[PDB]
Amino acid sequence: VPRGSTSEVIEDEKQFYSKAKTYWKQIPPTVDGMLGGYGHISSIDINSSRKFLQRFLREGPNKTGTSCALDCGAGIGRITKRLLLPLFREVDMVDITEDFLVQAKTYLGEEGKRVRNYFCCGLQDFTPEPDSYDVIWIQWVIGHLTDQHLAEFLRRCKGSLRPNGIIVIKDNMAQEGVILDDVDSSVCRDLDVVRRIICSAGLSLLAEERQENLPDEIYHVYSFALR
Amino acid sequence: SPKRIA
Ligand SMILES: Nc1ncnc2c1ncn2[C@@H]1O[C@H](CSCC[C@H](N)C(=O)O)[C@@H](O)[C@H]1O
Repeated sequence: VPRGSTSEVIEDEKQFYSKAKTYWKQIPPTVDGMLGGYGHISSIDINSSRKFLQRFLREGPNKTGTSCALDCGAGIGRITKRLLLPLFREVDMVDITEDFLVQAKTYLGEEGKRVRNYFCCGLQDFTPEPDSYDVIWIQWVIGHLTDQHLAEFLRRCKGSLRPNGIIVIKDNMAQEGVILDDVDSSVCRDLDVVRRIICSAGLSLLAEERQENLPDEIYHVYSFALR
Repeated sequence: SPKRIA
């Protein structure tokens, strides 16, 4: 009954990507744009992400470093501004939408001078530098990749982590199956599907947490910390 | 983005 892979829901992969690019090209370069009309939840999100991340910053043998993070599907840099720049000496951003990266230079202000690379690339086409990032943060974008491209992107991210580095995925989760949104050209996957993909990429879960205090009407949101 | 359950 339920679909378990993107190959059951995507009619044409090239159109899946091209429609998403067109969709984001016509979104305003604002927090409300990044958050689909839910700009007001940004502080709830950031506070929770911060607490989640701080778990991994404690002193000890496995402490995650604080030299460099990578914000994936960063948009205008909502997460880079409020979560990552305060904690990491430098941050790189990657996003498909050039207009958002241009706006980021304004949005981020003076602290944005510590954004090193602004990569304008789809994740499916991006190979982060080996041994470069303490944290790779992937939020509200995995639904834009096919299962094969998401698994491969996660493998490339694994190869980019510094010692003790982590990947964080934070995204919408479906109650069951794999659900296409043909307006923004994305999919929403259930927790079993996402865990399968992570496993396929050679990654393991360090922690999984549901986001609390969200509007009742929206898809549930989870965070996963991986290595 | 965060979004309404379809
Ligand atoms: N295939 C792809 N590769 C990289 N970025 C993509 C992409 N498809 C969509 N995007 C980007 O994904 C972002 C989704 S909006 C969320 C922005 C940010 N993660 C935040 O939470 O504030 C947009 O900036 C859009 O340009």
